[PDB]
Amino acid sequence: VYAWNRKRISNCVADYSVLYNLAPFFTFKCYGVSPTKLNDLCFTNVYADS
Amino acid sequence: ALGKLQDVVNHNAQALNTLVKQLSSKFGAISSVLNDIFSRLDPPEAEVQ
Amino acid sequence: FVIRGDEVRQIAPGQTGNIADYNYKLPDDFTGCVIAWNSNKLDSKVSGN
Repeated sequence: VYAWNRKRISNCVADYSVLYNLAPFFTFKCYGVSPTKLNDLCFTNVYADS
Repeated sequence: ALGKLQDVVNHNAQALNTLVKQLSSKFGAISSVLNDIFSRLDPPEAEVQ
Repeated sequence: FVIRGDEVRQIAPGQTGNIADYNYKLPDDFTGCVIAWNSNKLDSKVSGN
């Protein structure tokens, strides 16, 4: 946690559908935007941490 | 010397051409295509468009 | 009904979203008023609601 990692996900088509199979139901809570309509909308850049 | 007979045909053809060309005018709207406005825009002011 | 603060926008004609598509959908021609207020003092559990 103190030394987190960053990756730049650019120049591709997202596949957010695959994320739902993870976890029994989920821990997916999503802030600032509708979780279920992220597929149609388009974004500039997507940063990811872990 | 048959300019009188040719003028009527020319005028009618040009009027029809202008009428059929008038369809592309935007009239200040977002687009000149109906389906584009209906599908890619909500009813409340697409109706007035 | 009760919803989240951020997603109250979807209770209005023409918008789309989770509730707008799957829970509560207003018609295109609507004549009415919508009232919304915070209810954090009543519907909030520390343990969880």
